[PDB]
Amino acid sequence: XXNXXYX
Amino acid sequence: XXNXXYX
Ligand SMILES: *[C@@H]1O[C@H](CO)[C@@H](O)[C@H](O)[C@H]1O[C@H]1C[C@](C)(N)[C@H](O)[C@H](C)O1
Ligand SMILES: *[C@@H]1O[C@H](CO)[C@@H](O)[C@H](O)[C@H]1O[C@H]1C[C@](C)(N)[C@H](O)[C@H](C)O1
Ligand SMILES: [Cl-]
Ligand SMILES: [Cl-]
Repeated sequence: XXNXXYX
Repeated sequence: XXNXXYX
C-alpha cells in the first residue's frame, strides 16, 4: 500500500 | 479539493 486514493 | 493523495 503506502499510496492513498480515493478512487 | 475533495480527492485525496498523497503524491
Ligand atoms: C488517510 O491518510 C490521511 C493522511 O495521513 C489521514 O488523515 C486519514 O485519516 C487517512 O484515512 C483513514 C480513513 C480511511 C479513508 N477510511 C481509510 O481507512 C484510510 C486508509 O485511513
Ligand atoms: C485528509 O488528509 C489531510 C492531510 O493529512 C488531513 O489533515 C485530514 O485530516 C484528512 O481528512 C480526513 C477527514 C476526511 C476528509 N473526512 C476523510 O475521512 C479523510 C480520509 O481523512
Ligand atoms: Cl473517509
Ligand atoms: Cl470537503
